[PDB]
Amino acid sequence: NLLSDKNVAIIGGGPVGLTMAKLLQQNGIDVSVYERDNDREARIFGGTLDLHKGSGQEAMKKAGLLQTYYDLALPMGVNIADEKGNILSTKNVKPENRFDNPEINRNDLRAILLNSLENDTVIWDRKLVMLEPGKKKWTLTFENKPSETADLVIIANGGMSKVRKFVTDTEVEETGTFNIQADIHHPEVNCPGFFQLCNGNRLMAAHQGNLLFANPNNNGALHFGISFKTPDEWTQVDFQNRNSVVDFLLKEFSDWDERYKELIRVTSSFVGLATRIFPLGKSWKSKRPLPITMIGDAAHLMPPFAGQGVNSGLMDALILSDNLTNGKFNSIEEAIENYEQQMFIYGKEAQEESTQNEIEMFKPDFTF
Ligand SMILES: Cc1cc2c(cc1C)N(C[C@H](O)[C@H](O)[C@H](O)COP(=O)(O)OP(=O)(O)OC[C@H]1O[C@@H](n3cnc4c(N)ncnc43)[C@H](O)[C@@H]1O)c1[nH]c(=O)[nH]c(=O)c1N2
Ligand SMILES: CN1CCN(CCCN2c3ccccc3Sc3ccc(C(F)(F)F)cc32)CC1
Repeated sequence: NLLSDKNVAIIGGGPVGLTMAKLLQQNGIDVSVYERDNDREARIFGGTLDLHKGSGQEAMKKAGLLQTYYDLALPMGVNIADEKGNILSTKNVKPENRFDNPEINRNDLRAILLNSLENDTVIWDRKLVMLEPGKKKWTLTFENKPSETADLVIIANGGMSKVRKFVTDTEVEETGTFNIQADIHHPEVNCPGFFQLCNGNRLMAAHQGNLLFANPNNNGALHFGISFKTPDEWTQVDFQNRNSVVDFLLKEFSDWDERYKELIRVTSSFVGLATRIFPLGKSWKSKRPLPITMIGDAAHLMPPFAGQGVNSGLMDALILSDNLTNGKFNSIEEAIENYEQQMFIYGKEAQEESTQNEIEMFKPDFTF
């Protein structure tokens, strides 16, 4: 009843926005996703995602996609190593826990979600640049493309979103840590020592404030990340110049075993990213001119040290879609308010845990 003869615009087709769209569409809602990516073949850079029972997996189950996820996800164990390459502990996944949070490639998750939507639900090459509330509909302005209208706008376009001001004046913050990520293709050949160290498990190591994480099998590539407190001199490293990054990393990792150094020396290109947070604090704006809200990283971007990132976003989509379709609310505004009040609770909890882990993980003495 709330959305009958109305349409919904979701801004951003990340995992959270696409899940949003599926959950609305399967209830007969007219919904479009506007995604800035030029088309669906653009690869998504990054590590794997794990969906949790009761949150991310509950969104997939409601959508009819839980088995689809299971079929493309891998449970993976964890090895903790020290800087010398000694395995300090090894924890494999017991078979009764194979469904707790198996890891899925981000492109596979995207494909699962896109395949679940009706044709032309996602409108590619649509970068939203501005919103304007009319008498009853939002007008959406896109970069060099014709405008569109919607009764309800859901901001789902990630942590650096510039279209949040109708919802909140909160600004994204840097937390003081920095991340460098890279993929190694054919790792069994190109970083064989480190690949054997992982031994089919994820690997984590920490030494003198420098952290290293690796997944040796993300659809055949090894993905790794290195994190550290942002240096005071900084960004004096040009991530377009691999020689500049290799030089910086080899100094920081000078005391690490050569299996780690070879990882750095053979990487083709590096991606640098300051850690950021979009902090939940005082309430969002009340009495907005037309119905609008935010989900996912746009709502509560958070340091990736607690593993709660995408799962809290998928809970947003589950809660918001239920409120918009369960027939219990007298207005779209009230369904939104109910979602936001719930999400401020679990969102603040996740953000606190992420921020606490971050403080603790970068203390000079930290051990996993
Ligand atoms: C290094 C690192 C490591 C991890 C993680 C992050 C980082 C940086 N995370 C966090 C997790 O990946 C994150 O929570 C999700 O990607 C959030 O998904 P969203 O769909 O909200 O945003 P996401 O950023 O994925 O999607 C936003 C979409 O909007 C599009 N877009 C942006 N601006 C637009 C515009 N103006 N108009 C239209 N479209 C626009 C983008 O192209 C993109 O498709 C994580 N999480 C987790 O659960 N487990 C983990 O292990 C990790 N690990
Ligand atoms: C158990 N689980 C606890 C929480 N996460 C936090 C690390 C997330 N992540 C990361 C974090 C900061 C900077 C870069 C990266 S890339 C990356 C690569 C592999 C793994 C890896 F190791 F998971 F495969 C994890 C990460 C680590 C593993």
